[PDB]
Amino acid sequence: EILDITPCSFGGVSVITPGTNTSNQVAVLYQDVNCTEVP
Amino acid sequence: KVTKFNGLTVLPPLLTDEMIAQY
Ligand SMILES: *[C@@H]1O[C@H](CO)[C@@H](O)[C@H](O)[C@H]1NC(C)=O
Ligand SMILES: *[C@@H]1O[C@H](CO)[C@@H](O)[C@H](O)[C@H]1NC(C)=O
Repeated sequence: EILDITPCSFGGVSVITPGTNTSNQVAVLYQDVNCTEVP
Repeated sequence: KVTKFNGLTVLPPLLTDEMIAQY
């Protein structure tokens, strides 16, 4: 059997934040990752 | 006319080709 090997999904994690002056709420961007791989 | 997985990522540009076309 021939099997393709695709490297396991990886990418940077960025934190979208307003200033700590404004709020402690943050969003998180998993770069180039489908919303299924993210835990 | 104008024509990988080792820790190498390509970030998409902030302005899509559609937005540059609108500009
Ligand atoms: C940011 O928070 C500090 C608290 O040490 C406050 O003194 C300052 O006025 C705040 N700045 C703004 C722009 O809200
Ligand atoms: C994410 O995965 C689903 C199935 O697991 C697929 O239908 C969808 O096209 C994928 N989207 C991206 C952006 O990879």
